[PDB]
Amino acid sequence: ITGEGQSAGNITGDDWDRGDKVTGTEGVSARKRNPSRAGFMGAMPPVDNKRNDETEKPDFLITGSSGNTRDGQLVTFSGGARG
Amino acid sequence: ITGEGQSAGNITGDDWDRGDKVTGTEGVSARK
Amino acid sequence: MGIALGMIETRGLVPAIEAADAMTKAAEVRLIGREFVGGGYVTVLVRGETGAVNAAVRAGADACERVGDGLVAAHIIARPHREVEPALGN
Amino acid sequence: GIALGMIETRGLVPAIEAADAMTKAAEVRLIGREFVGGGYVTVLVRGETGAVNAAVRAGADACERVGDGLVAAHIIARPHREVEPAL
Amino acid sequence: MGIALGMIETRGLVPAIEAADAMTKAAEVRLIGREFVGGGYVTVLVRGETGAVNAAVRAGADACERVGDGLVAAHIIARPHREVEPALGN
Amino acid sequence: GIALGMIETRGLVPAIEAADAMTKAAEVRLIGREFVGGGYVTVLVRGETGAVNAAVRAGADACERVGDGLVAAHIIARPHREVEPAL
Amino acid sequence: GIALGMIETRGLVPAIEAADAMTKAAEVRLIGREFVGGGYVTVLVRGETGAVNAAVRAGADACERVGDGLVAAHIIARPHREVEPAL
Amino acid sequence: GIALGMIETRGLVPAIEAADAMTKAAEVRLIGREFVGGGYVTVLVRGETGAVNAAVRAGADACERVGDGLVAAHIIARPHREVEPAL
Amino acid sequence: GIALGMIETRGLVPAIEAADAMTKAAEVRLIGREFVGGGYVTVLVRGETGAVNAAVRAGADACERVGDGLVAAHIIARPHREVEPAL
Amino acid sequence: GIALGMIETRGLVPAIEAADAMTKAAEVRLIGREFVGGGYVTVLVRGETGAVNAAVRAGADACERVGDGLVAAHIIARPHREVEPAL
Amino acid sequence: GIALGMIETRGLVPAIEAADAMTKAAEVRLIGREFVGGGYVTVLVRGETGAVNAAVRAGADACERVGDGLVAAHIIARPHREVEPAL
Amino acid sequence: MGIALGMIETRGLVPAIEAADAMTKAAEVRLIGREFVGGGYVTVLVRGETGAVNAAVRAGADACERVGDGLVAAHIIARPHREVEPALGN
Amino acid sequence: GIALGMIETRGLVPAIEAADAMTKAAEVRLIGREFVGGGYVTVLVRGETGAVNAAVRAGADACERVGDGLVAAHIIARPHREVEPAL
Amino acid sequence: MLICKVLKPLVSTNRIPGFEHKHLQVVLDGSSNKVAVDAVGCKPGDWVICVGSSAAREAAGSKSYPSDLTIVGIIDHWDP
Amino acid sequence: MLICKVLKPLVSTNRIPGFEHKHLQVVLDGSSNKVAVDAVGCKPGDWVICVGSSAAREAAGSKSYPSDLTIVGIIDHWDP
Amino acid sequence: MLICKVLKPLVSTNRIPGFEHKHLQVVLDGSSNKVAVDAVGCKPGDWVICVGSSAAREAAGSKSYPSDLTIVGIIDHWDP
Repeated sequence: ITGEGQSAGNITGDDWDRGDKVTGTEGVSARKRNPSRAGFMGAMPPVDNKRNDETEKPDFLITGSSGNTRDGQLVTFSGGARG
Repeated sequence: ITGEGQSAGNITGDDWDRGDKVTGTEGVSARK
Repeated sequence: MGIALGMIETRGLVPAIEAADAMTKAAEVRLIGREFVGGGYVTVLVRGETGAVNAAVRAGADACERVGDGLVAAHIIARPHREVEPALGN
Repeated sequence: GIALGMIETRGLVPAIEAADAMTKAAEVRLIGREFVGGGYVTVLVRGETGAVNAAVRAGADACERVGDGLVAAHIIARPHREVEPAL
Repeated sequence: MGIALGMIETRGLVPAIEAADAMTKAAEVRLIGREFVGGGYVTVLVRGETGAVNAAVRAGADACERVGDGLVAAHIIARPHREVEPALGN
Repeated sequence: GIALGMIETRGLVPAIEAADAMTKAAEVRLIGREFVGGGYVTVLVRGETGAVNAAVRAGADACERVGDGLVAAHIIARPHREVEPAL
Repeated sequence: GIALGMIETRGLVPAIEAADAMTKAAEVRLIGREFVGGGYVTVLVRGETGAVNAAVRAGADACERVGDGLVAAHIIARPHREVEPAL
Repeated sequence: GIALGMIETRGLVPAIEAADAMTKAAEVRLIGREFVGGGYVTVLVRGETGAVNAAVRAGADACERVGDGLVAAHIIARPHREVEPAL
Repeated sequence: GIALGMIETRGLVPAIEAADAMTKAAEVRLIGREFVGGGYVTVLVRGETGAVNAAVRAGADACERVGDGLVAAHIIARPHREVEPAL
Repeated sequence: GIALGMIETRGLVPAIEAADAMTKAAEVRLIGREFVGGGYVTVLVRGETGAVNAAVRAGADACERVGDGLVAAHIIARPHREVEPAL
Repeated sequence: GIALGMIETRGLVPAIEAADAMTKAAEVRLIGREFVGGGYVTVLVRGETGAVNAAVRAGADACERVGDGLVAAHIIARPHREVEPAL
Repeated sequence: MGIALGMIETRGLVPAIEAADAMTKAAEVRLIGREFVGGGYVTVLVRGETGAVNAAVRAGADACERVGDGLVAAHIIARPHREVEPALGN
Repeated sequence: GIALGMIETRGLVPAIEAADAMTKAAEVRLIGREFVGGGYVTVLVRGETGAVNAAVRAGADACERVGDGLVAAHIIARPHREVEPAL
Repeated sequence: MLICKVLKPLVSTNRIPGFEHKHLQVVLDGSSNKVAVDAVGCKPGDWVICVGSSAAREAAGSKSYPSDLTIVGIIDHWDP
Repeated sequence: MLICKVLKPLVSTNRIPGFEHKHLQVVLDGSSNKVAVDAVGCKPGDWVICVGSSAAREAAGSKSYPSDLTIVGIIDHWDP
Repeated sequence: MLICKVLKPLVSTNRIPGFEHKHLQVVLDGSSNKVAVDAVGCKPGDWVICVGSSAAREAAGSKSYPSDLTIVGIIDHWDP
């Protein structure tokens, strides 16, 4: 149904691929084929975003962290405590 | 208690230094 | 030859031949069978390319149901098996 | 292959880009590049049934977002023997 | 030799090969690849003509959604170019 | 035999439990122990239709509660030869 | 210069303005001006991808504010072999 | 014995501390560590069935909080010889 | 020349759709396809800067819808020679 | 010294910086730098009991603030004689 | 260049962008690209402290806004003798 | 020779040497320095192995808080580097 | 070279912690330790500008918590030669 | 303002604000090369006049516009 | 704009706003040396184009940005 | 940016905004003399880098700051 825009081109005039109706072998009562099983009960695994913690403030730049501003470890009072 | 992060590393899993309990000579009734 | 199979079954052959006309008017499909099931059921087999057969069956299911008693049973077969060919006139 | 694929639109960027998708998606021979007048421009390509099918899929899906948009997307698996004398 | 490349990926090999069997049964096409993308993404790669590829992928989508965690992507390519061919294992 | 039975599960422990139930539930040879990635593990057994059917049902309904749980349980009976690359 | 661009608008005040910008921007060749009919005018340009891109963007933004302005404008990087029939 | 005990964890440090509990609780020798993928880690210990059961009990009771925690830890006292290729 | 176009996506259906856009919209060489893991599928092409730009825009607006669609996409014009041995 | 120190984390900056603290704090030999998959990376160092103790102190206290953070910090004073064959 | 930096992210659009900036910024040597698994990609760089600092900051802030961006980035000024095992 | 440097500073020499005696009694370690920082800051510097240093500093913290104005800083170093060694009076 | 890193703190426990960071994180020479009086303890090191920057950042984020922590911290890149005899 | 003989056109590249840069043209002021945005006409170039500084910004169309020199006019009778 | 052949890279130093300075690169305009922020590509450098003035500020990313010259583009066909 | 070898220091005079001018230093760009505010280090001077234009203002500390050129960094490996 996703492919490359199968149903996107639905303005197409007269003759078309797909299955408007009475088109047995397109998975309707057909795809069931080999009996699969559901089980699971919980779907997708609970993947956690490794990025977390945060809490405190990153250690005074110069070791990691993007964006931001402050100073190139200038002699300014900031220097170490640049924050 | 301050040192260099003695209790900061408290996620440390199984075996550890320190004094969870019944550890007489760590100053409890000892340091006096 | 395109192995894609279209087949349409109707009560009476007037809708069957309407379906066959939709077949031979829509796409590159050749009717490979016109058979009388028994007791009035008439059905038609055409063969051709997958998209061609799909469009033809679409046209038949658009122009067949309201003709007399009308369409009773249609479908498409995409990639028919080799062993089915004996049942298809061999 | 005698299948005909057709697109109408308002302008030439839609027409030319739709034709580029037409020919890139699958093997189809462009036969007609006709300026109707009044802003209508049409492209007609020739190819087999599945090729024209997928190619006009791609052509519409590339052309939809140009100008006022594609006006008509339409194909025939095989036109009659008597249509092409007035192609 | 049907150059049209149909292919679909899903969660685990149960839905993947069920879709593969659906494609090779409903349509007479040749699958060329089974790939492990990683993290559950497993992909089946089949070659055939445009109509046969269309029928095969429709069947795979029909028979793959109701098994496992289901299908994810179900789009095809009608006329793959030569340069993609090395990416298919040349 | 030509019948293929095959299952995923999240976690290798339920996978080997299911394959263990495969290999004692019915006369069957197992051919595949595949690590899908991200935790999906797939077991591939080969045998005749009745044996694979019974074995898969037994392993699935015994492995439902084992560990994290199963994924899918439907089985094909007469696989096409074209699944040879799955070997 | 296989890379192809084209500027289409309503009336050719913006069309000739955009074509002037086209030729003004790079070593591009104007291969054809076409009267669509109904007021649309199209101007074709050929060259390499970067030069064509610069020209088309310059002309489009220059002509969007003159008179009634552009209608649409995009670029074809790898035009098909049917370009010769298209011109 | 011939029993094979299994442990599964979210990550390998809990898995192998559980394996330490395995080999340090009872007379059981671990035959393998396997990274399933996506973080799932299993350890496979081999030994006497009672020893295996006691060891698994100890490890599971030890490793609930270690790392992110356990996933699966069940045992078969008689895994098939057919499981040996998977071992 | 050395212009580096590249696409990341989730599931390789959009990856190869973008590759098709690469090879059909522009004339560039496809230098790599990499399975990062975790679902990331990456395509790597080299060619002319403007041609690569046309290729990447086509790949984006083609494969951004299919399945999970593209995840990240940007162009590299003149990559450092030191980077090349790593690719 | 047969004491093992272990850290799991999400990424390599946490892993490499934690290992640098590992080795800077005291004399410990890094033995394992293992990529679990799914984002999990682990470091295993070898040293005596007090050295591993203080070293893993420093490693956690240097690594806590990188990425999503350290996942598991764990050490053993002496693993069993039977663990290292699967180190 | 004993001084070591490394850029780690999710997917390698930002990874190769950051590595391009790395090599782009100074006379630094890219010693290794590693696929973590689960989508994380790491790029190592060696050089002196100032050059490595400039490169890492440039690449990090450049890649924070591309695609899904960086995850973390810091520098090692005096890497331990275990760097050779680490690579 | 336990290279691990434990050391703690406090308000005046009463708590300082009480902590020193606690370290040298609860643990068998060798203190190497008594320093007057200035303004009441007086520091004791002891060498030992990591476990012995840990026990000594725990004892010093336990026995030093309840005397004088009390302890202030109670952190240690496990593996001091060679370059710090001259700062210890070489 | 002459790059002057230096730290002030209250109580010398953080002073020597920062000195440990100096000597372990970077390769610089420790030129002085001064007892100002009033609790101020100062460490003075010389080395390479980038190396000194890494050293001072490590010293700051290491000793800022211990006891009273650091009080003032800044870097000097190229101190005047006249200053040197006073130190 | 800078007297300036148009020399040649340019080519696009990997900058974003080119939406307003509008086909930069290499020009010459009699000493060396230069490039300025073509506002009205460049041709091969006989003699045109070029404006820079901050005026260039509002000379090109926007206060925030990124330029240092814009051509502003054409001298019909030119100058030797 | 200033035609400019990239020459070499730079090294960091003790300034604070380097968070946005983004790896300055020494370039040459044919007469002497210069340095400008690399926005898109420097390489050894065949021929790129450099923008300064106040435009440089918004050419580099910010109105308050401290620059006098930023490279803005690459000329594919370059110039002798 | 302007490559610049520090030459000598300056002396105060009868201007009011010197509160922020912060010890101007005569530098040389290889051709003639110049003077720029020392932000971080001048020494006798091996090779440092100097930034001017309006960036200089925010390079020196204030939008309203009166400067045309500020030294911004030091090149450790310098250049012949």
